Amino acid sequence: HALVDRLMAGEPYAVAFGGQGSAWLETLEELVSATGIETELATLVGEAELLLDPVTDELIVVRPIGFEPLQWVRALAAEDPVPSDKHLTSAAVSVPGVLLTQIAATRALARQGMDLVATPPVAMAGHSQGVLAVEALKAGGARDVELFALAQLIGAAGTLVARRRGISVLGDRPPMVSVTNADPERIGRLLDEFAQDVRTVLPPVLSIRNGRRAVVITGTPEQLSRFELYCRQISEKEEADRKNKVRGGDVFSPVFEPVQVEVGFHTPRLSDGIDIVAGWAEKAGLDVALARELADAILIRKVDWVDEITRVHAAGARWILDLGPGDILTRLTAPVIRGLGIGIVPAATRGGQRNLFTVGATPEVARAWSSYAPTVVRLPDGRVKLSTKF
Amino acid sequence: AFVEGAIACGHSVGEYTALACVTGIYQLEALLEMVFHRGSKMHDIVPRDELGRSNYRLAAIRPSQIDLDDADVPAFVAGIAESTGEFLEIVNFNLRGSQYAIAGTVRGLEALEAEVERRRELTGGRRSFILVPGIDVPFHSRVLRVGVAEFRRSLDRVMPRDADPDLIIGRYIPNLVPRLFTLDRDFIQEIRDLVPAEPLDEILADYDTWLRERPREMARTVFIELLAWQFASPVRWIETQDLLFIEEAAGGLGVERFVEIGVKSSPTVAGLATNTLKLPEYAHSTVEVLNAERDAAVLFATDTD
Amino acid sequence: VPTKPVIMHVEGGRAGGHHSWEDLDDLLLATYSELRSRANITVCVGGGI
Amino acid sequence: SVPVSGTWVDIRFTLPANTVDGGTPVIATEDATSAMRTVLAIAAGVDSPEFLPAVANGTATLTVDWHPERVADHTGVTATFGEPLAPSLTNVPDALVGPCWPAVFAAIGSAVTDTGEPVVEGLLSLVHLDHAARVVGQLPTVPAQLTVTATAANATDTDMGRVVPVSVVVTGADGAVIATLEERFAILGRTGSAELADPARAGGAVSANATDTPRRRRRDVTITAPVDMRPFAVVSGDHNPIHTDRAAALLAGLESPIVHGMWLSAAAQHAVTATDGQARPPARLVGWTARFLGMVRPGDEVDFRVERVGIDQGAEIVDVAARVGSDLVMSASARLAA
Repeated sequence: HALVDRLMAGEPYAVAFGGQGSAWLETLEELVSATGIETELATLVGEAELLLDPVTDELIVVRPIGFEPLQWVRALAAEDPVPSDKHLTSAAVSVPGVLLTQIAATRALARQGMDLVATPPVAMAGHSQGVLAVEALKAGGARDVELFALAQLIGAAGTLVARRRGISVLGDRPPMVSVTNADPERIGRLLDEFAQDVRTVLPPVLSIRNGRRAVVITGTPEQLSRFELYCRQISEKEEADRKNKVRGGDVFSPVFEPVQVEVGFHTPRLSDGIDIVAGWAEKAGLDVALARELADAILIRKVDWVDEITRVHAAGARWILDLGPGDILTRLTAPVIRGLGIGIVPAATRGGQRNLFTVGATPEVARAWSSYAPTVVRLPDGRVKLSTKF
Repeated sequence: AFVEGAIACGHSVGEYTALACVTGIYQLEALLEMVFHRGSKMHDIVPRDELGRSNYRLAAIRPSQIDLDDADVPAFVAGIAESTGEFLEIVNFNLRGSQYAIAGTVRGLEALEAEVERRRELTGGRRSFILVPGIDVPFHSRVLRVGVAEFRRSLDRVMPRDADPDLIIGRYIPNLVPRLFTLDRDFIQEIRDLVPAEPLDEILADYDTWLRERPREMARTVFIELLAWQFASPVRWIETQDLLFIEEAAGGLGVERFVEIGVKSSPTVAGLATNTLKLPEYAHSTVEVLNAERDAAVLFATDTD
Repeated sequence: VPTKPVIMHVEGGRAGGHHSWEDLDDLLLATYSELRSRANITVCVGGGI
Repeated sequence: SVPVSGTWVDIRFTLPANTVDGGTPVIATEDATSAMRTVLAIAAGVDSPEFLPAVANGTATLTVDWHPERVADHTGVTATFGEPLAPSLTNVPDALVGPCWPAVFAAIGSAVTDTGEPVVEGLLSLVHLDHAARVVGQLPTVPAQLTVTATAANATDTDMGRVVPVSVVVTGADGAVIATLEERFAILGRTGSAELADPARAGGAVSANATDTPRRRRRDVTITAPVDMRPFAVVSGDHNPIHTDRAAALLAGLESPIVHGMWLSAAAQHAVTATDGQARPPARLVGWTARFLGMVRPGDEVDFRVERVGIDQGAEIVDVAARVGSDLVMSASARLAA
């Protein structure tokens, strides 16, 4: 297994943790069916719900089914009917489901033979959801129960406060819309301009920043549709300005895509959820400080994926694992380390495991661009000339 | 099929029927008398030709693809008025996008159609200029400011003494000011500095003791003043439609049905309503627009499927 | 064509003669990674130099 | 002794000498009072000795704290509709029924017939028969402290069961009447020969000027009943064990628990007042009533088919009918605002 041969002999690798909207159930089912760690996951969930004994009523206000994930895994393995997509993508069952997926993936690869305490990763990349998971792996394998109960509180409080406000999905239109192919500073400018008029009541805000040409916007769904109409009008203005043979440099034409989350995150409008989590934490047996901190980090305080991964590259990891559900984090990190010469590797995937384990199947890292920077040569008559590949 | 506390709008000549019908502040005998006197008094305040002609026509102008808007049209009219040397005025703010009404003298009218037709052959065919059918008096302009005083005298003759202000407070939208009729110092000051109103200055002086003393009297005086001055003041019907269509949050009267009571051979106000709805400032507002003759079945709720 | 080397002349819109409307930085910001993903493409550039 | 939900219910049997040869055991009426008052506690509030609210000369009163965001997470549990619709912005009249449950259960706990009391013989045979709401134009939107007062009338026993009518009124802090609810309860077992009076149509808000305009369809909405009733139980307030517990459903003589009448009530109100953007005004209810007909097990696909009935000074009269397969489970009527 030449890849983990190099990594256990010691090469700088970072580990990244995935985000939200990723259909965690089928990849967790495949990972459990491949490894067989169901007993450890069962005792994990058992002592977690034992710790969550007093607040079962306030917890079950939100959840329609009740969050028994491992029997759902057994059902999907034995080809039984599965809970539906809405009841899976709601926050109170998603945000613990992805955490259980990531913890099971780490323990799965540790059983497979890559020990993170034997060889520490260089950098710790945490996306939107993965802040609690990267706290769980920054500490040892000994606070997983408290962080699992904490995330299971976080999801219920998020769905509750978002239904009390208007930041939940109404029909099919979701609370998050991803803007690609646009300048983020310009998007901030015309979000402020779209805020300044009277006829809107709640301004939609910019929350995250995936690449250098992609953000998402979190807010009320009809506000998002109105902002899309506004940007479409400006796009048609500049397109007519091109077609009538004026400047013709570029065209402001961003692309909007819906995000498959149920609930808007990372807005300041969820300011009551941190107090709800504090009250439920002091009613339960766990602490309040790290609870309130992680609630701030996942509900209100925004994230910046670009300078996160450049902090990773300044730490100097020449490889990057990700452990999150699916391959959304690979397909989101590829355009941002596109020109740096760092190789991504997926976990929790059969293709990721065969690329991570087979000697003849390792990913092909493209070349950096400082290599394409030109050079100087001296001809044998003493002249000094430039050498490029042309 | 007639709701009770619905508000009262209308065009500036059907405004009298908007007072009389849906509020009942007066009755139809005094309504028809007032209407015939204002027609016969409008007819004889312009020195015209003895063969019926005049030096005053108006025209529907269409700022479509010729790059005009709210910040550009009155400056455009003032600029062509200074270029021609004539009186050119806006009279009817009909539609936000593509329907304005310009009243003036005939020389300024041919200057208007000259500039409109040359910008038309610049930007593409639109038929952006249509002169008015038949009528020949510059309505709602500055040159009608003697008949307003004589009409004030006839209005004080016709309209009854005791007025109920709560029958129009929060229910009436005039046309010279597009805001709700409300007993406000800002409201009386706004009509006062929009048009000079010589019996209103005593109310502009003091109203706190006069709210204590003369509520019906003061509302009556500001009502007859604001009802007399719309004979010579232009309408603000675009801002009335915005005040009717912008919702309750982000303050403005948010309404649900917009039913206009006119015949089905020419539903003009319903056409303006549907055009303002399909204007791209808003495409999600569900404001059901009815004609009282096209949509009679769904108005009286006697339709099947 | 994998083995043979291919040469590009990305010409912008500020060139003389006939007048493309595209801009040079926009063109090769769209396509620079796809140019460097192959190993046999040499990329000369021109227009407004 | 049966563990119903956390707590125990004791039923005491007495055996006379009649039971030697084919005699049935007898259950004394005071033992059945004790058993039904402790299950009344399990339905409403913590313990049966003096935690349910006190009964006055005729009434039972409460003062509760009202918050508007509880209406939002009420609608988040109730309205689980399809794709194209959207919940309303104004509050629905089935949100005041939440904080007034201990008043109406305390009214049941002392309601009597003509010389006899239905607290005992039918609390496990209790069915919410029909519901009716009448709102005054006020409806709070600030966090406030309001009060409710419920009166239980003298119960009769008609040809389907013993009907206990109960009327509650809710008033704010300023003494202004907010709304008025009237609902009947069917004790299903024992009956008599008395005529069952029909309830008031559309909550009593028909202004006696109504014309039978022909029917026009408005909307057809399919809603599936949820699997477990504890979320709606904690949201609404009634912890009536017949909807959640298996042992209490078997003790009442049902195969499996039943969903809440107020659940499909609120589902019908949201199917009325939902929006889908096209050219119709929103719906704001004024008077409302709903008649329950059959039992609905959890996990049944209800469908509402809402139509137009009448007109009343610009406001229209609108009914719904809910079906599970090919029968009716409710029939409801409404007068919404103009």
